[PDB]
Amino acid sequence: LYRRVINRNNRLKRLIDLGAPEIIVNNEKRMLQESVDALFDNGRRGRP
Amino acid sequence: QIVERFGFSEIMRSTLEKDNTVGTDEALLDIYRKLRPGEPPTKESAQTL
Amino acid sequence: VDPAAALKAELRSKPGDWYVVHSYAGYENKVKANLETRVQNLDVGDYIFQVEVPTEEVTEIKNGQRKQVNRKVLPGYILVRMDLTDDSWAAVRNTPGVTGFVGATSRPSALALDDVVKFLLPRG
Amino acid sequence: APVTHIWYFKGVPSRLGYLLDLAPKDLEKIIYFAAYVITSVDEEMRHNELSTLEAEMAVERKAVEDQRDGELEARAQKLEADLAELEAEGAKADARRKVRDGGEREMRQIRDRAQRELDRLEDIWSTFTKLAPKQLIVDENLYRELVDRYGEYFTGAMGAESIQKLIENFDIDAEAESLRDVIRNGKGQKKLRAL
DNA sequence: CGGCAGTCGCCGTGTACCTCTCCATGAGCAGCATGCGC
DNA sequence: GCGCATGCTGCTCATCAAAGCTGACGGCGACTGCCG
RNA sequence: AAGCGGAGAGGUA
Ligand SMILES: Nc1ccn([C@@H]2O[C@H](COP(=O)(O)CP(=O)(O)OP(=O)(O)O)[C@@H](O)[C@H]2O)c(=O)n1
Repeated sequence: LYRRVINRNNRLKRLIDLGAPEIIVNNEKRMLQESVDALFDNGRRGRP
Repeated sequence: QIVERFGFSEIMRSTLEKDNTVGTDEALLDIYRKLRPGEPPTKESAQTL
Repeated sequence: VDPAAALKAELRSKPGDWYVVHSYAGYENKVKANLETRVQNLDVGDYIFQVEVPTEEVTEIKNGQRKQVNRKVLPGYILVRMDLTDDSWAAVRNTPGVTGFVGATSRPSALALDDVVKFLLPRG
Repeated sequence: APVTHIWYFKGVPSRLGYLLDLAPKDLEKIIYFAAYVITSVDEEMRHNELSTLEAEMAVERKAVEDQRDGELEARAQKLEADLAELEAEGAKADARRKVRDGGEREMRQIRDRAQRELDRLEDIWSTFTKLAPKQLIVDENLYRELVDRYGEYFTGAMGAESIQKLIENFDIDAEAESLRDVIRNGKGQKKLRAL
């Protein structure tokens, strides 16, 4: 779970630094938040 | 046809009375939209699913 | 003459609009081939025209040895030029490996020509 | 990027909705990038400049209606030309009656498009008039139009940082006093909600 | 506005001990090893 | 006899996957559309 | 100077 969180954070940071369109960065942010939610309490929202 | 075959019970009459569907394609579209969420309810897709 | 302006004009003359579709890592090319095959099989070339996966040659350092390795600029995303119709929409959505039309809110949205130009000029 | 702790948003009751007075569906849509949220709005500028805004919108409406009138006059002249072309003669009069009704329907569709454009402008104006903090805007066309034309005097966002800004602007004392006042005088379900 | 009734989701469901088996894949990307041609 | 090319084979790395699954039940509260 | 986690199955009071 930590590994997924750090990988997603690094990917999002790289995408932001590159100046990609805002929609892609928003998608990355949504996935990052879901990853952190899964880390803290898994199964609360969505598929475990 | 429902009355021609199911014409011996009153619960069938009650169900028919509050139906407001009277349509084959309308019913197919309704079922397609109810089962599959979030997709264009095309008649071909409704009648194939 | 600025080559970016030439590419921008060529895109302006081209028909359709650009859309971004999320995919799986390591499947960009495979999903591209699947899109091509599915469109050709159903003869929907009137809607779907072009597919491209941007790439950039980055100097990967194998123990200090620099090699121009192709790296995806935007991992997991594919670009498609088409006209958003119900038939084409469903065909693209149902292509094996395609997660969905990336877009603000729920409805897919079309990129501006400037962004497409920024991510297509040769830079690797 | 900021994220939200899962415990204080998806528990029952939702401790993050009880603070901001927001239904859990609205929080779900805002946090996971499905709707925009107006974080704050200024009423001084809006109330000291409303006259100019209404004047500009009226000018645009007048221009649109004048253009539609010009298009309608062109359509009427074309219909008159068709009438004097081959509809006066009886043999082709029946055939050209179809073209006359086609021109009438073209005029009707011109009016429909003018009406639709005026309706879009009026909806934009009405939405601008009634802007309040913590209001949810779903469709992206309306928000983009607002940000473009009237990007001043108003600020919105989308995501968890929007929630962070909302909490920043939250004043505890005022809302606590309001809840206590409602507790004092009043009865029904509102008392339960306030408690 | 004002109630209102159903519906959905989350919480809990006894104690201590003994013996056995099994635990991610597929596809890509070099790295040779052998056969064929001049 | 040597060089070139093609096919077993060791090593290596990824998380967004979804078609499968279907025989628990009482208590308590939020809440949500839905009728009136 | 050196290791000991998970899943399933069957038993005793
Ligand atoms: N699931 C279980 C099964 C058994 N036990 C324990 O084993 C004993 C069974 O007694 P038993 O029924 O075998 C004979 P007993 O109770 O002495 O009555 P009798 O002399 O008249 O024949 C109980 O005292 C329980 O404490 C348990 O804790 N959980």
